[PDB]
Amino acid sequence: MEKRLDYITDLMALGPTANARTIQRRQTAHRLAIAEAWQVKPGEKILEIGCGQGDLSAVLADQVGSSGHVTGIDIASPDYGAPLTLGQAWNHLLAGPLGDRLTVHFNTNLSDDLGPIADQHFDRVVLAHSLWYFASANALALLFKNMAAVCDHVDVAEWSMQPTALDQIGHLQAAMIQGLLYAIAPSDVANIRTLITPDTLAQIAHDNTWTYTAGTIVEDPTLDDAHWEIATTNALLTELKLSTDLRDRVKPLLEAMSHNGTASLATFTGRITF
Amino acid sequence: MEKRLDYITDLMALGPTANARTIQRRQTAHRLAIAEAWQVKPGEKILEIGCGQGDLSAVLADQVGSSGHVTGIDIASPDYGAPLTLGQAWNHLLAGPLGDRLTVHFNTNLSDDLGPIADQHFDRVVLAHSLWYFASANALALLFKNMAAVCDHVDVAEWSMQPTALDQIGHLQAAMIQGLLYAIAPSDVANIRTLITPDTLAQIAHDNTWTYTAGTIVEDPTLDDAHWEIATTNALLTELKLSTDLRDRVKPLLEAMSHNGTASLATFTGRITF
Ligand SMILES: [Cl-]
Repeated sequence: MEKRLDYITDLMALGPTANARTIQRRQTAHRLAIAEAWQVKPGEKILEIGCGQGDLSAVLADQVGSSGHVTGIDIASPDYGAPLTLGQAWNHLLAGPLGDRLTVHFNTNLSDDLGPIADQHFDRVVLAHSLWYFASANALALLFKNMAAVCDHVDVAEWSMQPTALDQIGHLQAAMIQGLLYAIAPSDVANIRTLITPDTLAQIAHDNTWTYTAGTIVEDPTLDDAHWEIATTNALLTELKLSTDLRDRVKPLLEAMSHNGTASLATFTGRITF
Repeated sequence: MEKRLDYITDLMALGPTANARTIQRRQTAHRLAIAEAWQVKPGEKILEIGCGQGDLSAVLADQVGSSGHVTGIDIASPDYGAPLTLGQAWNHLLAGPLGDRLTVHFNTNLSDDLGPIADQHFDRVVLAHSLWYFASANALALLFKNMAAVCDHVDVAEWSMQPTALDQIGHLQAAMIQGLLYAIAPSDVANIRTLITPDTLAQIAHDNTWTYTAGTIVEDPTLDDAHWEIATTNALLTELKLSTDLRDRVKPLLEAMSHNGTASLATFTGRITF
C-alpha cells in the first residue's frame, strides 16, 4: 500500500462495477513488481509488445519519468474491449498526467516489419504476459530477431508453470488444457496459443546465438487472472468445434481444475541479450 | 490391517533385483491401505477388475479368510510381464497359503463377454487403479450396469487429480498429457485412456439411480508410480504417431513437467451402491 501504487492505479480508466478499482490495483501492483524485477530506471525509452489497455505502459511511464518515453504496440484494434475499449483506456492515459510520455500503435504487428517504430532505438523492449499469445515459438523468435534492430535486449515476464502453492494448480490446468487443445487443433477462437517457458526462451536463444538470463520470480496469487482463465477454459470447451469424444475426454480435466484452487501462478522474468 | 504387511509381502513371487522386496512391500502396503478404506469383511466373495499380478488380490484373500473368495480379471496374457510374468506371479499365489481363496481369468474383458463369471454372485466388485484404462466413461458405466445384476456395490480406488503436495504435480501432468494424447492418437501401448474422477462416478450414479459415497483418501507419495508414469509420458512422444507440430508443442510441456516433482498422487476411494 504505497502512495505510488494508489497514484498509478488512479490514473487508469475504470469500468463501473463494484470491484473495478480493487481489481485494477492488483493488476497495477503486479506491473510495478515486474518493473522492479527488470530494474527499469528513470530516463529510459521503452517499447512494449502486447500493451493491451496499458496497465504496464502506465507503470513504465511513471517509472521512466518526464524525460522517458514508453511506446505500446498491440495487434488489437482500439475498438476492442468492454466495458472500456482499448482506445478508451489509452485516450484516458493520453489525456492525463503521463500522457506526454506515452504513444500507442494498435493494429500493429512488428514481426511483419518495424513500420511505426521503423527508425527508432529503445533502451529496452519489454513483453509482460503476451508470450502465451504467440502463434508458435518460432513466431516469438522472429519477433525477437526483428527487435535486435531497435535494441540490444528484450526483457520478458510470463506465468510460470511451476506452481509455488497448491491453490495455483487450477490456473496451471487452465493453461495446459488451452495449450494442448490449440496444439491438437488450432482455432481463431483461442486465447492462449503457445505455452512458452524459460526453457523455450533458452532454446530460442541457443538457436539464434543469443543469451537468455533468468531473473527473479514475481508472486501475485491474489490476481484475478486464475479465475478468469479457469472460466475461459470452461467457456472454450463449449465454444470450440470439438468431437463429442474429445469434449467428453476433456471433461474430467475440467472437474479436477474446479477443485485445484483459484490463486494465480507465480510469474517468471528474464532477458534475451542479442 | 497393516499388521499383515510382511506376511502378505512374503507370499509374493519377487523378480531378481536387490530391492524387489522393498518395492513389493510398498505396493502391498498401498493395497492394504485401500482394503482398509473399503472395509473388507471375513467371508466375502469379491470380484476384482484389473488384478494385474495380484498385489491387491492377495491382500483381499488374506482379509476375507478361508470362508471368502477372490476372483481376479485381467485383460492381459499369462505370459505378460518382465522380469516376472503375470502367470508366474499368479501360479505362485495359487500354489501357496492363499491359493484356495483365489481365481484368475487372464485375457478377460467383461465388457465384451460376461461368460467367464456366468451364474456367479459376489458381495462386491472392486477396481483399484484400473479405472483409467477404460475405453471411455460410458464403457465404465455400462460395466457397472452389468455388475448391478450380480453384486450389492462396487468399490473403487484411483489416483486423485487433486495434488496434496507440490511434488505430486508432475504425476498429475503426466496423467493429463497422456489423457489428451489418447483422445487424438490412441495406441494399444497406451494404458491411461480415459481419466475418471469422483465427479465422473457421482454422475454415473446419478444417471442410473445409484448412490456414490466418497470414501477416505489414501496418501502414498513414496510409491514409484509417479516416476514410471512421468517416464511413460516422455516416451509416448516417441511411440505415438503424432504430427510434427503437436510433437513440438508437447515437447516443452514435458520439460515443464520435469520441474514439478516426482512424488505419487493421493488415491481417492469410494463406493457405488446399486
Ligand atoms: Cl513402489
